[PDB]
Amino acid sequence: ADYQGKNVVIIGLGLTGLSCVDFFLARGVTPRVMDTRMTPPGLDKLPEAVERHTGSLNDEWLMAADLIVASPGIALAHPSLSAAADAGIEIVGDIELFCREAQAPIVAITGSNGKSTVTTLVGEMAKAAGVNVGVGGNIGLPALMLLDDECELYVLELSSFQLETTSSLQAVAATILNVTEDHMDRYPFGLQQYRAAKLRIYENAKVCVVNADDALTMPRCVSFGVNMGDYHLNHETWLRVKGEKVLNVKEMKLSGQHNYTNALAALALADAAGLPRASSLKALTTFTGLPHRFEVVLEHNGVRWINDSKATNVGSTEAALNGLHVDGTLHLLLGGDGKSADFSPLARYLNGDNVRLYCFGRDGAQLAALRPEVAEQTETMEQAMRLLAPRVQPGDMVLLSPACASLDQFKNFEQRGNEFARLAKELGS
Ligand SMILES: CCCCCOc1ccc2cc(S(=O)(=O)N[C@H](CCC(=O)O)C(=O)O)ccc2c1
Repeated sequence: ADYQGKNVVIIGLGLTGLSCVDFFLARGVTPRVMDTRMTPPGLDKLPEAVERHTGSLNDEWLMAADLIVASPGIALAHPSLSAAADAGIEIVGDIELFCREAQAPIVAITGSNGKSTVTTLVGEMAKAAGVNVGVGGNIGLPALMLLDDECELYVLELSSFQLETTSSLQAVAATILNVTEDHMDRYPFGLQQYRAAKLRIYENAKVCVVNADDALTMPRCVSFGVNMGDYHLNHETWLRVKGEKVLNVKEMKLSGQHNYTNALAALALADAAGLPRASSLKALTTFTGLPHRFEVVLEHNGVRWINDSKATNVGSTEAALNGLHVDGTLHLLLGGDGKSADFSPLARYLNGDNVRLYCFGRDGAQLAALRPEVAEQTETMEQAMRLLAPRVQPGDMVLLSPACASLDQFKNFEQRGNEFARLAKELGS
């Protein structure tokens, strides 16, 4: 696309907003940026020649623009963006800009849970194939920063928000791993609207990879599943493709059924992208996992401290608990911005005499209510931890898998995960 002479407005700073700014400057276009936050991240890294309006949106800027580039963090339903859409002003995201430029095939991955793992695995599978691959998007580097014509493959994680402003994506392989309640604060029309956003990822996709165990992930598409699907499991556990064994999961550093289904999805995607299977399977044996994604940060004195800060929704926390083995007592930490999510689904995993809940952040109270007889409620996570540490016995597990966003008290789930690791080392000895 050609943006010359166009009046461009970017909504939202941070790394993404900056990646968008650099995108236009390099192309000889000076955009204006606005952020509803008084001091958005990156503000000081923004070139002085770039006009900025913070602390709110500027409708005079918005209605005068030829192109509005909206951060996934602002809803198209916002009246200001809504008025501009009515006026016929074109609105896009960074992912849209990226798609219009990319000169390599794109593997697009989305889903309520497992997208970063799968996106990282496909990245890993391309590296083992000797493919110059750009991995990023909703994780790692913002898509616009991955743009290089020497790049031979792009692997992008895409959120429902990003997909909402994208229309030019023609993925060589795309998937929705699953759809479970999340982001309801941004989807006033319920689960189906949320799903509708994710389904956009299949539009123009050369191959669609669906989850045979989750009907919501379906728009033929190649499928993956536990007991069924083109890519499925076999029980010792094996990853099978159309009846043929391809990998005994004991060769994987990752465990858990959902991580095995992740392996199948990554494989299905890698295959569709033409990546050599041998090297893709090798990558499945070398990947160790993502930080904050069910990460043991300390295992000392018979006690495991696991950092699953990346569990920012009920489905995710549920994955950590379903089948979880604990010798003694599970001290589970929940809390933050639950985003109006129904927490009930967790309750069935919260019975027995070996559970303790330590609920904090904005929705702490609501989280304690799952089983008030075994729950404590503090304001912060550090209080929750200094509260549980004394009660930790050999055989116990301290699990931070909050089922919520951390944006209410933290910059991001990584900050919350890192604070948990520091505290655990402190109290774990
Ligand atoms: C100009 C508008 C600026 C709005 C604030 O900036 C934002 C940019 C991107 C976001 C992504 C998302 S998000 O929803 O895609 N990611 C959060 C991560 C939670 C956590 O890390 O604990 C979530 O999944 O709940 C939420 C809010 C965002 C706000």
